[PDB]
Amino acid sequence: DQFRVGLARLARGVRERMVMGSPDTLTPAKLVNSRPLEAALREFFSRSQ
Amino acid sequence: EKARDVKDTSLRVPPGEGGIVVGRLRLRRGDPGVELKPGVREVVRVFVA
Amino acid sequence: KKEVRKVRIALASPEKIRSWSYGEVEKPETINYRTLKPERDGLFDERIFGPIKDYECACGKYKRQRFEGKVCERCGVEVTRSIVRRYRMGHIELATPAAHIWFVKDVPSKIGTLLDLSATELEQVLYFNKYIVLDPKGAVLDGVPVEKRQLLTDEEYRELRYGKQETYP
Amino acid sequence: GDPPKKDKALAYLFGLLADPKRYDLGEAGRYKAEEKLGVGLSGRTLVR
Amino acid sequence: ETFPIEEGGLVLDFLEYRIGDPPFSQDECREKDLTYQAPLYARLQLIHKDTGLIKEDEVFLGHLPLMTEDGSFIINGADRVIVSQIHRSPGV
Amino acid sequence: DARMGAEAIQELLKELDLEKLERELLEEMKHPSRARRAKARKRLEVVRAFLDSGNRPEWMILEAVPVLPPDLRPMVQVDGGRFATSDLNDLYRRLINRNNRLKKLLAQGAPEIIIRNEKRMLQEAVDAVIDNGRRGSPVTNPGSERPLRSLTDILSGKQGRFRQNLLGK
Amino acid sequence: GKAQFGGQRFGEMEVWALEAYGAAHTLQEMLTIKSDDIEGRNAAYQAIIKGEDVPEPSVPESFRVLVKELQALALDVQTLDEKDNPVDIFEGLASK
Amino acid sequence: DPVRQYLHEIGQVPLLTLEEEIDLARKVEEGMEAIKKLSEATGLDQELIREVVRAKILGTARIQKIPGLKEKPDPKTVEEVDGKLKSLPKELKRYLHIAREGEAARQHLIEANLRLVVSIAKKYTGRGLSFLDLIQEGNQGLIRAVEKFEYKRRFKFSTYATWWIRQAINRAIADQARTIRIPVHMVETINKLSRTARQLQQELGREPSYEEIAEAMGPGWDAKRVEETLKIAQEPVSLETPIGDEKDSFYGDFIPDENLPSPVEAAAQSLLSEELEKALSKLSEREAMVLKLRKGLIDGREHTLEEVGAYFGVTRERIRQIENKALRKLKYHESRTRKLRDFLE
DNA sequence: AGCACAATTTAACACTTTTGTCAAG
DNA sequence: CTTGACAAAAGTGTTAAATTGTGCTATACT
Ligand SMILES: [Zn+2]
Repeated sequence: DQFRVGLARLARGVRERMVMGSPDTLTPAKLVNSRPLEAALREFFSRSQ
Repeated sequence: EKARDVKDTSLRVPPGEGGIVVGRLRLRRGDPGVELKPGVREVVRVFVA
Repeated sequence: KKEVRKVRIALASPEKIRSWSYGEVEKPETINYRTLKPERDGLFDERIFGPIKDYECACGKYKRQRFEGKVCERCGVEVTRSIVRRYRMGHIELATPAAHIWFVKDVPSKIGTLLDLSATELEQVLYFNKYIVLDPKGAVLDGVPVEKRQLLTDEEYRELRYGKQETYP
Repeated sequence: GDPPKKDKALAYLFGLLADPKRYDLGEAGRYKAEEKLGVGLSGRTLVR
Repeated sequence: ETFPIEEGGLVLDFLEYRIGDPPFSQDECREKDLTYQAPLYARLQLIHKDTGLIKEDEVFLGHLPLMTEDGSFIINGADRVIVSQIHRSPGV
Repeated sequence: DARMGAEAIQELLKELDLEKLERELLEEMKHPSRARRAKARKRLEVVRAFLDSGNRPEWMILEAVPVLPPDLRPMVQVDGGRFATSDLNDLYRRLINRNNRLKKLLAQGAPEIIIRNEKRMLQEAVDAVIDNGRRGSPVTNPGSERPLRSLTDILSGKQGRFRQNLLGK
Repeated sequence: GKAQFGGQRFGEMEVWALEAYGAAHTLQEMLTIKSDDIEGRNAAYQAIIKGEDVPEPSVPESFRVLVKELQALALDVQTLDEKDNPVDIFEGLASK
Repeated sequence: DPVRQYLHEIGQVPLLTLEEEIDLARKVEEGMEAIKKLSEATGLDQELIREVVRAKILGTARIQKIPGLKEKPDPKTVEEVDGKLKSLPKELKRYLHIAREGEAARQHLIEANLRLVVSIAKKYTGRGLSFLDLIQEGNQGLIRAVEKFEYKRRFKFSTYATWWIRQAINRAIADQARTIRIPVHMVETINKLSRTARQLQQELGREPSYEEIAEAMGPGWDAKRVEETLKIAQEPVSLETPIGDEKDSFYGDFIPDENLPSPVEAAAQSLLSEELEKALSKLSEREAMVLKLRKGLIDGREHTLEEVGAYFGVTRERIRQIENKALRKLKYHESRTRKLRDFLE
């Protein structure tokens, strides 16, 4: 449940890092992010009920 | 006795937990497989049984 | 010096509040990222809110009880105990005059029944979503001349002050 | 808030119902509710 | 569910996710004040709706905590537990 | 004169005649209908409160900002190397930020639109530093969760200073 | 808690319990000397260490906080004395 | 509602196409040059009469009445400038209207591009500003890009504005977000470093190390320079942050008060202040009253040997030996009474 | 997100003064 | 209780190195 929402939170961060920079060929490596997902999971794995 | 630069800091033992030392665990900044807080030096977690 | 048997509470005025303050804190900088000392205008400022160290002023031009109460002329810090930092207040000179939400959203709605208005309508006003009338100056409105203690809208106000006009592309 | 555009209600409201990715009606919900009311709902959606 | 991530546009899709190998055993974590977590790699492909650029690359997600044998996890050296949540089943 | 927001309210609240309204309401009290009569009662209660306390209602619209002393909500470091700050601090911060930027826009000659935008953000920030969340969704620490505890938020509640500290400690 | 090394709570129920019996000074110490009051708690240790009786408190210091706290809302905190007259809550402090 | 507010306020006024746009910019520049033209009329600075236009334009009494307790008041430093150029022939009095209409047109074009500025700040969220803030400062960036724009260059103002909006926003970031003031360049380098880290994390399939992350940063980048400033970067911590898992505990309530000396210290200190007074009386009327002046016991400020010797009439040498002997002479009384032998910390 | 540059602050450093001290008076 | 002599600690001043605060960037982009 937290993997999905915490992934979507990165889905938007993906769609945003697209509309700019160098649209020609950007490896998905520069497109994807870590923190928006990672911290989102750790959130549930620590501060949840 | 002069007032020396450095003053005592060192961590004593709680009022009511009298134990015996068992685990001697030291973690120095600059050792393999240990990443400490950003700008902190060696730590220690001692066990008292 | 006198037995305290009584304590009142009442409203305060901009003047009285100006008096309570020792200066106007401006800059958002709480404290420096380096010296961690009260900034020039910092919220935690030691210049007008009194010393963090008893009798020791900021720079240290006066470091002891010897010179008591004498205002520092260099760094601008009155020599005294660090206790004053827990009492001596401060203030902020608000650019445009602003109200207090309490009297507004309160159950009896102080300002509202005061001036004889309603929570909703007065709300639109105070929060700058809706104009209100003060001395209409003979201004007509839809056959009924607008009068004081009345409410207007973004359009009509212009249509009165700047006049009405239509556009035809 | 947003203007009553004819394309905004084509996207939003859609995303709230026929969209299995924004509406996950649990396999149970798509299952349990399926056998009471007498119907065949396919996806985890509401509409199609 | 969260894929493909779309936007002349971008069709970035999902392919796989590499199951990480625990960096530090459940012991090391308990004595390092570290969470028992493993890097979860992810493999995907970035394509364009026009350019037809099929450019593929294995990216990376983060570190996912792992469960012990008994059913409790390790969080910053302190082992924690994930209990169960109750509510009326979805439906009508 | 359509003036909107706190400014206008300040002017009209200033113009008020306590006495005249008093007599008017007194006569309004003799109205046979329970409506006008009740209204006159419940309204005049306020005016009366002002007439007696001798406090002027315009004070409700405040130009200054009574800023609590620094040491009453400090920022102090603890063991481990990181600092710690009160909620009211960041609140006061947002307050002065909007307050200053507003001035920046004023002398600048900026158009009416931007003016109303910031001039209103002033009322919302200021009132947020007094009671945070009694009007509109409360403001929380940037990007996280817990709503900043304002002045009125420290007083009320079961943990209010009147209880957790002064009626028991 | 025993962690931070501190005393128990005297919260309102306890206060009332004291008011019941009628122990005044016992309640005083609670609200001031034995708890918070600045010069009071010190004058206590002073007295007891010197083998005498502790003076009666004045400023609870929590209340002193409340004063300026209210003042932040533009609430004039007017403290009167025995007949409708000024009183300086904060000793010689904010007197400007 | 403040959110919908601005959106519905700007959505009231339309945009501007090439026609209106080019025209407006031309109007503004014409008003500007008109001011420079009238700047030689009475000899008034181009900026002076410029703001003097504001007096009757974007407010009558509200522009100069309260920029603090003091500014340029309507009757004094304004009125003599309003009714000064007020008597000049046609060839002058016309530039007045040129400046009026130019000045208005400025604000106009701004309002026109506002529907852009807001749509700009949309990407820059998460900076510790929920929309409206970001938008405000962006509006300032617009005001800048406005007076600096040049229509003559045949460039769409939407291009020139954006580069300035992004500026006034990315600037407002460092001057707002972190509770502790963090200078611009600091944050700049922060974002640089964090970018490199958040980048090579996926590259190496794990987190970096202060040595390898600073490696790709440049020269002089060791484990220290990154880990050091890393501390600075970290913002303070809300005292309302709940401790433990139960709904009671507060963060702030968990902090001690060492600011004021504890009662035990009140008596500990007041004890020494006395015990040193009684063990002092065994000194000669000179070597005692002098033994206080060197410790800052007398006037609270310390009195150097040079001055003490001037106070007793003796020499910078005599007082020196006086202190020595007087002191150890007390050391005998201490080592024989054990009254003060504590306080050794 | 990144940059050149002016504005101050801080740091390095050159050298005078003060204060503390040694030996003899 | 004291004199001349003199190391170390302390002081007054200039300059170098470092830190900090501002202004701009123009395809167009609402
Ligand atoms: Zn000073």
